[PDB]
Amino acid sequence: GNLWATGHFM
Repeated sequence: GNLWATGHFM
């Protein structure tokens, strides 16, 4: 799970 991408794209 990359919450990461939840802050890079959104």
